[PDB]
Amino acid sequence: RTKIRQLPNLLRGYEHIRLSTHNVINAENAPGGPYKIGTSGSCPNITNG
Amino acid sequence: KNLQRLSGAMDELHNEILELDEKVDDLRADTISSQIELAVLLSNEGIINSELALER
Amino acid sequence: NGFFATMAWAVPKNDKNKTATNPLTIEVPYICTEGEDQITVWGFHSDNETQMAKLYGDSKPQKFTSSANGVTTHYVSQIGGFPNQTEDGGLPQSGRIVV
Amino acid sequence: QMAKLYGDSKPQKFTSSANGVTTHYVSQIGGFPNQTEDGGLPQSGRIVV
Ligand SMILES: *[C@@H]1O[C@H](CO)[C@@H](O[C@@H]2O[C@H](CO)[C@@H](O[C@@H]3O[C@H](CO)[C@@H](O)[C@H](O)[C@@H]3O)[C@H](O)[C@H]2NC(C)=O)[C@H](O)[C@H]1NC(C)=O
Ligand SMILES: *[C@@H]1O[C@H](CO)[C@@H](O[C@@H]2O[C@H](CO)[C@@H](O[C@@H]3O[C@H](CO)[C@@H](O)[C@H](O)[C@@H]3O)[C@H](O)[C@H]2NC(C)=O)[C@H](O)[C@H]1NC(C)=O
Ligand SMILES: *[C@@H]1O[C@H](CO)[C@@H](O[C@@H]2O[C@H](CO)[C@@H](O)[C@H](O)[C@H]2NC(C)=O)[C@H](O)[C@H]1NC(C)=O
Ligand SMILES: *[C@@H]1O[C@H](CO)[C@@H](O)[C@H](O)[C@H]1NC(C)=O
Ligand SMILES: *[C@@H]1O[C@H](CO)[C@@H](O)[C@H](O)[C@H]1NC(C)=O
Repeated sequence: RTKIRQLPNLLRGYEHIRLSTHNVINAENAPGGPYKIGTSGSCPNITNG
Repeated sequence: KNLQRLSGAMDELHNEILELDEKVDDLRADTISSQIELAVLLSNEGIINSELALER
Repeated sequence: NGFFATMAWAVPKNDKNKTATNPLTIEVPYICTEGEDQITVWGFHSDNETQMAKLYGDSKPQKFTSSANGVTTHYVSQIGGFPNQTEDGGLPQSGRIVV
Repeated sequence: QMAKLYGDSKPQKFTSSANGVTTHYVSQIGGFPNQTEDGGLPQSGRIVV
């Protein structure tokens, strides 16, 4: 339902790629009232959970 | 020069652009081929016509 | 009375639950074979302000969205007077159709 | 679940604009496609990226 599938092939096109550091925006302070940040199993991390 | 996929292409989204890419590739290969064929033809012409100096 | 083969004109039944809804979403199945491209034809219909409330439950404009493999489009309806009819079958109607 | 999580049952709408390129999205409320390419745990909701 979006073009998202090609994102890797897009990155591929470049010589130099890199995830960033930090964050382009604070989610909890965003407009619309304070937000708790959601997580879900099926997305485990270094630990688990 | 090399002739590879262009990098902003995107198979799903822009096909038309892509079709034109294909077009430019094919056209290139053709032209360059003709040029080569010519170079060879000329070269062979020289090699065969040169075959009379020893006489002199 | 008939319509285009290509599409069905969804008028909501009769008085009942007839009213305005928030956008409803729908999947369009693939239906064709092999390596065929499948071209889907769709659209919408608007009318008199009073005719709108007669037909569907709602006077205000309605809004529409199509998404197929990367290509997104968005539409919003006209309520009041439209362009003079053209290239049509010849009978005067108060409403028009976007396809 | 929608009314449990956020305050709202009806669909929500979204817009991205970056240097000339505009896109628009609108959510699905009822039943979605069977989950796929996912982490394997059943969830009632889905995600658009
Ligand atoms: C578009 O909306 C207009 C109103 O904004 C509707 O107008 C109605 O048009 C019909 C046909 O001209 C009129 O019907 C005729 O009325 C006379 C007298 O009542 C009657 O003698 C005839 O037998 C016939 O019914 C109707 O009165 C008129 N309404 C008003 C408010 O003037 C038109 O129907 C709408 N079109 C759509 C598709 O709904
Ligand atoms: C998606 O919405 C549905 C309702 O439309 C939610 O259904 C709920 O699903 C859970 C899991 O199947 C049911 O919980 C189980 O119920 C039994 C009996 O109450 C209890 O013995 C178990 O310990 C457990 O709680 C729950 O009853 C069912 N609700 C209804 C109305 O049938 C589902 O939770 C929703 N998902 C999301 C993510 O919110
Ligand atoms: C990996 O996941 C665990 C939970 O599965 C994360 O632990 C949570 O950490 C936050 C703060 O960062 C707490 O508010 C939660 O209470 C923690 N959960 C539990 C149950 O301990 C953990 O942070 C994740 N690891 C990393 C580094 O992201
Ligand atoms: C529509 O029809 C009316 C006559 O019924 C006419 O006066 C008007 O000029 C027409 N409008 C257009 C767009 O030609
Ligand atoms: C989704 O899963 C159910 C079984 O839980 C199955 O009956 C149905 O066919 C599946 N739908 C799809 C899209 O495959």
